Amino acid sequence: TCPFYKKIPGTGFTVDAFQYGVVEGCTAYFLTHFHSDHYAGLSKHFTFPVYCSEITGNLLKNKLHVQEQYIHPLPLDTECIVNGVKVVLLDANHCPGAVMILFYLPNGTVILHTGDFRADPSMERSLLADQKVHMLYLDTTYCSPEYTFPSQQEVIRFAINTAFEAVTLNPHALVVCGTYSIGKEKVFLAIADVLGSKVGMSQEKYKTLQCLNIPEINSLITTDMCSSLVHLLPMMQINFKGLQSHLKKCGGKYNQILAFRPTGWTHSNKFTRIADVIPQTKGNISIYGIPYSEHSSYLEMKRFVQWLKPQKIIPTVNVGTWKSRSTMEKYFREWKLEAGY
Ligand code: NI
Repeated sequence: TCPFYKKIPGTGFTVDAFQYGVVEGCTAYFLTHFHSDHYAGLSKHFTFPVYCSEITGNLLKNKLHVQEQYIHPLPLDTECIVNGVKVVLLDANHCPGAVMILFYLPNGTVILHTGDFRADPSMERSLLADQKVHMLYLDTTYCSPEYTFPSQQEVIRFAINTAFEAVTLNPHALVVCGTYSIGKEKVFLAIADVLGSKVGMSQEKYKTLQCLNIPEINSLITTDMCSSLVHLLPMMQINFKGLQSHLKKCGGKYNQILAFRPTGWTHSNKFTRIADVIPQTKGNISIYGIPYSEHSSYLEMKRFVQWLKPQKIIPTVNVGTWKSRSTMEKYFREWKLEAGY
């Protein structure tokens, strides 16, 4: 049964609620982004109206085969009317196609659902600036002060510099990047751009990237692995056994692998700076864990909320334990007392 924190009161709407069968009273189903924990349940047999971004709509049609007549894509930053309720989709700074959703209830209440997001000061100048928000449904993934990580830009600087140095020392090294979902495309695209290579990948993954409206993509990716020196593999194969095996398959073209695992947070963050990150090495294989996040750090989250000043916060992540819930509620109170709302 659908939990309360996926329901929008005073509407017929749910958010990211496709795994519960027919939700009683739901007249439209919103989907914030194409990640499996959120889309779980959608297929070609779905016959209710789904409302989402253009990019999420492309993925629904091509990857899950949802029928076109049930896909309702909306433009960003534009006031739209859905079943008699004004809504606006905003960029969530998460994966491609990811949105937050502003709902303007018929009684005057205004709700923001963040979906999954990485808060940024740029959001303080969207259509959020223009009215008060009463209730916030918040991505609380890293809602604890131990979660610090660098900017995306510092992480890509590290990755480009490391790859360029390694391949310039050894023109026979191959770079491998792990993936298991959309998101974090800048990692492998930035490395390929510095090396003057296209990214090589499976046909399934190529199909997925072709749905993303990324400019000049035919220029950056390919299914011809033999022509590429940056290869994308499943995240599960990013280990010494999986990489040894892949290196065999390249037929003696390469004699070394440098690999990247973009994680979110890992406790090496508490102590070590990005500049100081070192790989795990075995023989001619090195594996770098890099803290590339698509969710808010604790500080980014706190800045957003203290700027928005919502009357009520509803967490959407870490809600399954009493200790987690109590911890987040204590931070929300601190923030409110410090800022004065
Ligand atoms: Ni997500």
